[PDB]
Amino acid sequence: MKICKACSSCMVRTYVDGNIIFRCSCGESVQGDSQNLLVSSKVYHTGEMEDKYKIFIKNAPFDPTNCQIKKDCPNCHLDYLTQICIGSQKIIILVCRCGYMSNRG
Amino acid sequence: STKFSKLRIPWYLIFRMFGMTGDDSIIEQVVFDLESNSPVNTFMIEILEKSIHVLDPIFQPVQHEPNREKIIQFLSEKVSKFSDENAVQYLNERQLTILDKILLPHMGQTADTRVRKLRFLGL
Amino acid sequence: IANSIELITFERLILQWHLLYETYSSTKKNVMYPDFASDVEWMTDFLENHPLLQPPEDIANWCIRLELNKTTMILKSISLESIINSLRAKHPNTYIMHSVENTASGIPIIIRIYLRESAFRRSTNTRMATDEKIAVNVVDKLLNS
Amino acid sequence: RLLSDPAIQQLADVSNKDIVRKGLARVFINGEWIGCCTNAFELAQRYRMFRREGKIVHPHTTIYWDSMVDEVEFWLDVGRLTRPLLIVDNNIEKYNQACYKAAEARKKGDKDWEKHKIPFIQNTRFTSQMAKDILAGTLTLEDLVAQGICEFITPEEAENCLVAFSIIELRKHKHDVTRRFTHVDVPQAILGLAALV
Amino acid sequence: ITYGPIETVDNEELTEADMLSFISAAVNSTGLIGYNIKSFDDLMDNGIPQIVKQMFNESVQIQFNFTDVNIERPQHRNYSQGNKINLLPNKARLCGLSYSGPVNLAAEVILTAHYRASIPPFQVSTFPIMRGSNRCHTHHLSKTAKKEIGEDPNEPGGYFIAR
Amino acid sequence: EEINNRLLHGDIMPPIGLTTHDFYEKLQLNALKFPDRILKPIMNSINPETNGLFQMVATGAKGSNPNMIHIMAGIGQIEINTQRIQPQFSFGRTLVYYPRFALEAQAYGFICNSYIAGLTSPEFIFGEMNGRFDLINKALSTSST
Ligand SMILES: [Zn+2]
Ligand SMILES: [Zn+2]
Repeated sequence: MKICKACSSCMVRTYVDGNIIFRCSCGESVQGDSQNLLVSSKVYHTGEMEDKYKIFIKNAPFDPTNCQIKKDCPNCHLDYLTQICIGSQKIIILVCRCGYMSNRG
Repeated sequence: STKFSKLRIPWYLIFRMFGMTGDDSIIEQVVFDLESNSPVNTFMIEILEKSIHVLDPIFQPVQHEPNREKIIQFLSEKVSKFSDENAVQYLNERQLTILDKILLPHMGQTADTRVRKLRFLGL
Repeated sequence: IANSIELITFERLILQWHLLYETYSSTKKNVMYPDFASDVEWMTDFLENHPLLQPPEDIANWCIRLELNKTTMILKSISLESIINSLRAKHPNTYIMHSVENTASGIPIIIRIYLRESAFRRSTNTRMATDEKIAVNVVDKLLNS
Repeated sequence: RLLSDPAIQQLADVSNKDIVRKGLARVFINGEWIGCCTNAFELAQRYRMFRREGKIVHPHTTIYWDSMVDEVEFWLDVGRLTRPLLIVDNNIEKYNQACYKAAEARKKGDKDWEKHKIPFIQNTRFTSQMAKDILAGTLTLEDLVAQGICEFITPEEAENCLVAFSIIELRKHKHDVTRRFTHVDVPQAILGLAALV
Repeated sequence: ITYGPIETVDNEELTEADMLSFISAAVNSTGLIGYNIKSFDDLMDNGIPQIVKQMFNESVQIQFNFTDVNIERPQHRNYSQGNKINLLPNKARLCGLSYSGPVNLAAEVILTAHYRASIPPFQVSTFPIMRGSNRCHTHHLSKTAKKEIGEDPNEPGGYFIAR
Repeated sequence: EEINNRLLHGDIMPPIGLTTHDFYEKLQLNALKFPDRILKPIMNSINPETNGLFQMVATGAKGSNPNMIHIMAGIGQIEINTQRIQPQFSFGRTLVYYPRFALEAQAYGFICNSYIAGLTSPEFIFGEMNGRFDLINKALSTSST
């Protein structure tokens, strides 16, 4: 997201003469640094995003409708731990109100 | 609504009309954060770029116009199918008021709430 | 026989692909994407290893960097040599480069494919089309090989 | 009431960056985004308690807390299907306190931690005397709702409810900390008059 | 409100037959048929003024506002040369007359002269009235009084009589 | 329960071309199928000579063996499109009566009761879903035909 200095508008990447030039509707063209060489990309092993369930896993201990398990909590020593089964991979994450998370959290 | 019916107005046009000036702030209204590097944020920013740069067959002349007044004029030309300085101001203010009335009426019915509406729209 | 006949497309033999918009010259150092800068090392090795295969003078300044999935290669019993040979045969306009085929854990296999102006001869092949759209089309063809 | 509430922060005060970073929770009433909150669950629970008291909040107002997204929604419009449900209370706070005390006892090495722990109990305030009063006409659903025995639930709020389909289930899991129920449902409630014929 | 400890609640001698009492109480409180009359009543009372208010309004200008609008009971007209009668639903069915009531409209009009009407309460027309609603005479009527009227006491109401 | 315990420890390794969830669902569906031995008790409680229902079923006049097993000895797993009850109620929930990500079979349409024994509320609800599906499919097929 290159932002024109004169106006806070997006610049198109011209891709001219091997150097990236950021053109704007008002002109004000800007040269492109080597950090801007990447045209596009795609990573096939997307799986399930962490932000996909970040908030849900954060709130899981306080949600009444979530499944519980009788395993003890290593941190706060509570008999019950909330169990969350997420993803087509069926990842099982054990969480607690104190903050403990079995998924390396 | 009866007015603006069957008109596929680009979103950033709507944002610019109600007061938004910079594209950075317009994208912020949708992503809530430009500094964050979460993959969701990057993918959303890419989609929003693609939507900004694409040219709508209608509203193309107005697309890049920096003046919101001119944007309100273009919209008024489209809807109308159904002193000049005071005339431009009068017509633009009236059209902006009617859009404020017909855009997210539950959010509010007065110009004071426009910014709030924008936020909601972005959400 | 069932394994042999089943279609295996290049798209499923990679983890990620990046369109870098870069040029490579055997004698002229060129700007490169930072996070992929280290790539240079293995590229040099390839140049040393294959005297016959050297960068042409027809490079179009567009680069496709591909990361291969070793697990899929082993499961499907596809060797890197076969992939390179098939890619070169199907696509003659592109210039192919690859890292060492050791497949040792911790050393991913990277393939750099540089477009040549042959792919861009008539950018307006049917109607005025930009270079980057042509590059995206070439990428799509490459993945479906 | 929500605007005056300290937890609710007006839209002008909050910033989109603050919402995204500080993990604030959006608050809606009838779909109108009124403000933000620091902890969605606490606000939802507090207003549910207020509804149970029946003074601050009318009993027929839907309070919904989404977990995938931190929004909290209050609904008071027409057309909301609603049904009474008996409330299930438990002693989870006492259970947690006893568990912490037992953990401390284990740390001390005294080995009586097993004695410190107490059984978990979940039940409903409905009793046979209440049933007799209902059949005698003394007690009505309004009286029950005025007390904490039962409350109205809508399809929106039903997403946050874990209901035992009968009192038999509640008794079966009476001492099961793994199956804390929020309500008890009389089975015949899942049928209409024509079906009940 | 503090509640008694849950450990002291004694309901172990509770059976599904006892739980049927809760269903009975719920049905009694809500009723078999409800909220149709309630929806109509909120319409009649607040919604009709609400909508008519929503419909406010060399160039002589005369807008139209409806600040005050009052509905009435059926008020059967031209009976024995009488404008007002306590129209009973049975009469509406037997005669076939619609069980509707007059609607009076009174308001003020804006006056603009760019280059206003005064209306006393008048009946533009009559509006259908649901049976069992507040406007209907059957409301607040005893079952014996329902029989005296002629309607079946067991009928729960909630249906219009028209055409 | 053994399959569920395997799931908690992550032992389930799906085969090629199947996700972990799909393999788990298939394993659960296979495990919950009734055996043929279910008919042993039924044939032990009825006298074929003087049983009207059995004589009607066996002679082909009316009914079928599954009908007898459902009336007596249990309905068993409910299947829609050769699939268990999908979580439509909410994310990870099938009905308001079960927790999110419930692991028991009963939460996904397994009926341990028979029609004579009596069905609980969730079991009745699942049966209702299945019957309405049969009716809707019949209507759609009639129209299309
Ligand atoms: Zn600019
Ligand atoms: Zn803990």
